Amino acid sequence: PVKVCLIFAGGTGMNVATKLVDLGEAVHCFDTCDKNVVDVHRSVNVTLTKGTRGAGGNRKVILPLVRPQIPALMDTIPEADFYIVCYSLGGGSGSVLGPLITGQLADRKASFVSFVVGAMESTDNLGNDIDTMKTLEAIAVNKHLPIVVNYVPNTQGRSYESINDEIAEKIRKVVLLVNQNHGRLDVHDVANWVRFTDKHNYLIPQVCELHIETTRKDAENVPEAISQLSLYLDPSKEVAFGTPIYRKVGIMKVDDLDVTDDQIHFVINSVGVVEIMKTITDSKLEMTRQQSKFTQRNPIIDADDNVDEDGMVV
Ligand SMILES: Nc1nc2c(ncn2[C@@H]2O[C@H](COP(=O)(O)OP(=O)(O)O)[C@@H](O)[C@H]2O)c(=O)[nH]1
Ligand SMILES: [Mg+2]
Repeated sequence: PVKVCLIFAGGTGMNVATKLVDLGEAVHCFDTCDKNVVDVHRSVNVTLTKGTRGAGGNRKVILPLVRPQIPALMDTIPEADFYIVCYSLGGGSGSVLGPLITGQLADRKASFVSFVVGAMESTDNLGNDIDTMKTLEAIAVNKHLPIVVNYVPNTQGRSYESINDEIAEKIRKVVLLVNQNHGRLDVHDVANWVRFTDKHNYLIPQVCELHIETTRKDAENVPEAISQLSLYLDPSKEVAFGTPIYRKVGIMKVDDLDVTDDQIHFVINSVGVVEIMKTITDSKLEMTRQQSKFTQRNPIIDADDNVDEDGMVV
C-alpha cells in the first residue's frame, strides 16, 4: 500500500491540487465537470462524474446523481496507510464528493485528515458550509470515528490564491508527518493519534479540528487538546506540554530536505467547532436579514391593462 493518498474534490479542491502537482501519482482529483482542469493536472490523476457536467451550486441536486458512482471512484484509489481529503464546504460538488468519499475511507477503517474551506460569498456558501459540517458530524457519529479536519475560513479581504497557498503548505507538513521516515514514529502510532476513539472508548466520535503549529507556545494554546503528535528536529528541545489524552513524539532527520521547520505539532481538538458554527450561522443570519428586509416596487401593470398570451400590451 502506498504511503499516502491525496484526494481533492471540486473547484477549490483542484485549485489546491495544482500546487501539489510534484506529488504526482499520489494526487487524485474528482469533480462533476472540468471547469477547473488545467495542464498541470496530467501529472496527476483526474476523474469526472457522468450525468452532472458542473452545474450547482446545489448539493441536494448533485447527491443523487453522484451517489451511485462512488464505488467506481473508490476503485481509482489504492490502499493507503494515510489519506488527505481536500475540498470546499461551500460549493455543490466538493461538498458532496468529499464527504461521500470520506465515508468510504471510514469503512476502509482508514487513517485520514481533511482540509476544508469555509466559503463566505453568499447565504448559499454559508448555508452549504453548515450542511457539510453537519454531514461530517453525522458520518463521525454513524461510523464511530473522529472526523478530523483543518478548517480554513475564506477571511474577508483575503485572496483565494493566498488562502489556497497556505493550505498547500499545511498539506506538505502532513505528508512529511506520515512519510514513515521518522524515529520512534510507527504507522500504528499515527493511526492511534487520528483514530483516538478506537482505544479511548469513553470519548465521543465527532467532527474535530486539526491544528498545525510550529511553536510549543502555539500548540499549548490549543484549548482542550485531545490528541497530540509532535515532530522534533532537535530531540533535546523535546518537552511534554499541555493536557492531551493522547501524546506521541517522533524525531526528524536533518538530511531530510522535506524538513523546513525545527518542530511541528499536530493537535486535534473539538471544543472549537462550536465557535466555527456560531460565526458561520451568524453570518448567514445577518445576510439573510438584509435579504428579507429588501423591498421592491409595486407592479406597473394592473388589472385595467389588456395583456395578451405573449405579454403584449397594445
Ligand atoms: N479558498 C478558496 N476558495 C474558493 C476557491 N474557489 C472557490 N472558492 C470559494 O468556494 C466556494 C465553492 O467553490 P467550488 O470549489 O468551485 O465548489 P464545487 O466545485 O462545486 O465543489 C465558492 O463559492 C467560493 O466561495 C479556491 O480556489 N480557494
Ligand atoms: Mg466547480
